[PDB]
Amino acid sequence: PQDLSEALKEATKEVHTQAENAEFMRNFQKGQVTRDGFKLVMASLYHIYVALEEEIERNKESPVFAPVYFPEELHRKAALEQDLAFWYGPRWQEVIPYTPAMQRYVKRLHEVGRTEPELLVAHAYTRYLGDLSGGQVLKKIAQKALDLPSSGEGLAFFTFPNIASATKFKQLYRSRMNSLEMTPAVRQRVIEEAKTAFLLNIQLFEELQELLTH
Ligand code: HEM
Ligand SMILES: O=C(CCc1ccccc1)Cn1cncn1
Repeated sequence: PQDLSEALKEATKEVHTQAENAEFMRNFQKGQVTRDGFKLVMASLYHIYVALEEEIERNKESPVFAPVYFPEELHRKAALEQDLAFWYGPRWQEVIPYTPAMQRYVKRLHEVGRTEPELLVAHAYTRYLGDLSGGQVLKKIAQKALDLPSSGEGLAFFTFPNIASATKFKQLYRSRMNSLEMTPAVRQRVIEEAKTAFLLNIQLFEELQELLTH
């Protein structure tokens, strides 16, 4: 559809279904996640968000990203550092895994941010709006399954404290995505990058599932 927000949703409809069907996702939705499995995901998300939010800061002024620049409402790096310190302890940054599928995702993020900053919106869309939509649902599953201590730590990633209403912000973010000035050629590449982003997520959760058994 003419609006980029609708165009991205239509284009990634099929790959989103693939993600829903993914083995780890099937297991998680039924509360079959272990602490090691959950730690593995938190570690992955950290690496992904470090790369993404590094590239966002590099391209925050540029007309190709500036309209969708919402650091205070969306940034997840700081929250993930807080959570990993709980999950992996004081030595978290030394001991956290960095696997091929994490590397490939991080690699693509840096490639986009450095050489194709016009497509960064596709990765920011895929990460932020996805994580915002499922944040509280995924948290509630994690709370039930993982049986945490009363330490008040470990799940900061799943709350966006500067977004009171997810629907309110998502409507604003979509409008800002639609406000982006781009040529027909760039627009098509943005669409393709969104599918690539979804596929990098699918490839990641497939790898994580493979690593968990055993
Ligand atoms: C168990 C797997 C998953 C389920 C059940 C699921 C389900 C959902 C649901 C119910 C929504 C809210 C619908 C809406 O109002 O837009 C949503 C949003 C979204 N999800 Fe997922 N999802 C899954 C995995 C993923 C993955 C791996 C990604 C890739 C990063 C992803 C990306 C997104 C995006 C970008 C949105 C926002 C769509 C929009 O509003 O334009 N999802 N998802
Ligand atoms: O799936 C999402 C983040 C990946 C993840 C999966 C399981 C546990 C923690 C984190 C966000 N999302 C996208 N659509 C709905 N939710």
